[PDB]
Amino acid sequence: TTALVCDNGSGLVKAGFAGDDAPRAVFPSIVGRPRHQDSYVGDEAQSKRGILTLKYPIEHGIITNWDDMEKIWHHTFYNELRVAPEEHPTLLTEAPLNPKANREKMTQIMFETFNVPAMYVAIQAVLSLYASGRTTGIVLDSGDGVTHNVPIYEGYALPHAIMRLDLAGRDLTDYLMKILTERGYSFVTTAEREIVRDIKEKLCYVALDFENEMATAASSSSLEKSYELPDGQVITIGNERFRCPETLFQPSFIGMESAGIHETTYNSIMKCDIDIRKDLYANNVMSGGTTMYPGIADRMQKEITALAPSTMKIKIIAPPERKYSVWIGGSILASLSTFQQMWITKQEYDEAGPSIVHRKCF
Amino acid sequence: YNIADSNIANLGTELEKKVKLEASQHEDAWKGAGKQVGVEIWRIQQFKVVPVPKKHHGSFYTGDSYIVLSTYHPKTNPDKLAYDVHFWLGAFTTQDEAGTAAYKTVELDDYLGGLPVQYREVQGYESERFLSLFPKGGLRILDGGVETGFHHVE
Ligand SMILES: Nc1ncnc2c1ncn2[C@@H]1O[C@H](COP(=O)(O)OP(=O)(O)O)[C@@H](O)[C@H]1O
Ligand SMILES: [Ca+2]
Ligand SMILES: [Ca+2]
Ligand SMILES: [Mg+2]
Repeated sequence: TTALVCDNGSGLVKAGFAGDDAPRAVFPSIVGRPRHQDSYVGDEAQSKRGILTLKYPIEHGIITNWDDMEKIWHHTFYNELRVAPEEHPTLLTEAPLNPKANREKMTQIMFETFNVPAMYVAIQAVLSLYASGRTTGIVLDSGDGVTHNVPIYEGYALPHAIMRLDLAGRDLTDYLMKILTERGYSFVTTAEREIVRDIKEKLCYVALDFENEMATAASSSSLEKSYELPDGQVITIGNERFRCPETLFQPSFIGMESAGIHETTYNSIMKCDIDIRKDLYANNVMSGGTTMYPGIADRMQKEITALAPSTMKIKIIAPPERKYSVWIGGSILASLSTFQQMWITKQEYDEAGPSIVHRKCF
Repeated sequence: YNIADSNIANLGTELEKKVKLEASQHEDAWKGAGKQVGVEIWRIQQFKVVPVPKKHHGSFYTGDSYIVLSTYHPKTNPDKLAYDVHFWLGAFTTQDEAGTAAYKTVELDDYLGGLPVQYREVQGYESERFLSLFPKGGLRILDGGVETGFHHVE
């Protein structure tokens, strides 16, 4: 019996089999329907986006369209992995600070619609920490939604210090779409959002000193890069390369009054007992696609240094595989019989209903 | 935020500890562990926690990950037991081994009621306490190690 591991991101499904070193299916968490007013899912929706309007059933880690989410899960099982879900214990994941009803309904659908024999819902950042070989540290997880900070001590997340920011990769894509209009380019539709997402992933970076970088960009063309669009048109981008992810550090770029990711990391550490803070500062683990910008770890190092006590030893850990760290941690834990012992069984669900998820999954 | 309405409302509770204590009862490696002063060592082998024979204690394969439980008498009572649990990560250990060693360290901590203090020991970065566990010449690093438990996705 092989367990399935599915990390349902806001942007991408990462799915596969426990014991594998990587997810075998990674595809967009999207359902497409004809732009002219039946549906397509994942890679195929992306391929035919020319005639489709694309919708993400998850926003900021919360499922907002349950019918489309069911389509995503069905596609994951039957079309991608090509498994019968009633044969496989299944590990799912979730962002922290979600409303409790999200995982209740995940549990209900998995048992009542997909008939899984057993399942568990894990907190993403905890999986990332184990993937890094640690029991103590503070995870900064940022995907296509929900940037979160989770400090963990001796294997237990510290709930009073968990922080969440509903600002992540999708917001950065949308902001790049907006600022590319200043250059006279027009990216507006859901299909165009996916093009801009690709430009962001290929060409953006975090400046070490934002104001200096802005001056460099005005002094010459040294920071410019070109990008070939699907129709063959070649565009040029300049200071947008680093203004886009600067939003992580300055959420006011999109009109949010929130603390940026450096100050939120610092605030999370400061909510923890003083005697463990040195270990958290020395073990800041980044996970998720929005932590992949070149320069982000060095900028984090600089900004946390400026906030922390002057002698504090600070280290940012940025695993090269961190787009998949949550999934990998799940693959490891789901390979352990004692972890599976905690999973909700079909009989437990039949007798207790969705409430059981809160009594078993931590 | 509203922790109480959220999926983290039951973190930090006695219920969380109870469930994890129960899970730890399902690992044969912990039966009998921590019953007397000394050092007990296990190596991760394809996700399993496997005892290391006493004659090898202090020799560690650079390709592997280990859990080392040091049971000792605390200053407060010479007839009681306290615990340091070290997980040692070889310079060449693979991600499945280090992640399992981390998770199973937490599990042994649970099994022993939370009392063990955890120490992460990467090869070349071992703490003063870890260096003090083995007699003169006792700490030795060996070439090689056991194969990863992961299947490689091409
Ligand atoms: N190299 C990169 N630079 C910046 N952002 C990236 C990069 N690679 C992926 N992303 C962004 O990361 C997000 C997807 O990452 P992922 O961790 O899978 O998110 P989720 O778990 O929310 O689906 C998207 O916003 C994507 O554009
Ligand atoms: Ca090995
Ligand atoms: Ca402990
Ligand atoms: Mg994610």
